[PDB]
Amino acid sequence: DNNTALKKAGLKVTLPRLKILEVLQEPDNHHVSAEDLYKRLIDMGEEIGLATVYRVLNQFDDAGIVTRHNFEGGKSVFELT
Amino acid sequence: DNNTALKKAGLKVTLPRLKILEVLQEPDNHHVSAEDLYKRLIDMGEEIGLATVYRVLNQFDDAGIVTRHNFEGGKSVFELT
Ligand SMILES: [Cl-]
Ligand SMILES: [Cl-]
Ligand SMILES: [Cl-]
Ligand SMILES: [Cl-]
Ligand SMILES: [Cl-]
Ligand SMILES: [Cl-]
Ligand SMILES: [Cl-]
Ligand SMILES: [Cl-]
Ligand SMILES: [Cl-]
Ligand SMILES: [Cl-]
Ligand SMILES: [Cl-]
Ligand SMILES: [Cl-]
Repeated sequence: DNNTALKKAGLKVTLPRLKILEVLQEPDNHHVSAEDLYKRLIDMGEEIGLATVYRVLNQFDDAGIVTRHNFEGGKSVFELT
Repeated sequence: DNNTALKKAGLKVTLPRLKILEVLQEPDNHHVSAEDLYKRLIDMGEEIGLATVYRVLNQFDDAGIVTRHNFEGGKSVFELT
């Protein structure tokens, strides 16, 4: 229940937050960059922009919903905590 | 005093942390991306890697030392809070 997950993390339920959570819950996207998560959203037929993806992920990090990893070469990925 | 800011923020004082705070305090770098901050450090003769810059900035975000902004196109800029 991602509605409950968002409430439990102190965030208003919105479509981008729900759809971003959904992608993070796909096996192939267990770890995902903001750019790849955006591409998956495009593939799904969503119209959620890349800045929104970044904003949501960074809010999720603050809320303790996701973990950020920073790799060599400035490449970054997110996963659910 | 940058040492105090770091200590009160709960972070060990290290040379990269101090150098990163110093770039953020330069008028021209009031707002800067990790990449641009890294470029400036290179210009200063520093040997701080890009992944370290990202890691330090994200720690600074969590400590409430910097504010993060996400612009159109996925551009991710920092400034001191
Ligand atoms: Cl898999
Ligand atoms: Cl697959
Ligand atoms: Cl696989
Ligand atoms: Cl998973
Ligand atoms: Cl894992
Ligand atoms: Cl990391
Ligand atoms: Cl690197
Ligand atoms: Cl893990
Ligand atoms: Cl100048
Ligand atoms: Cl100038
Ligand atoms: Cl300034
Ligand atoms: Cl590095």
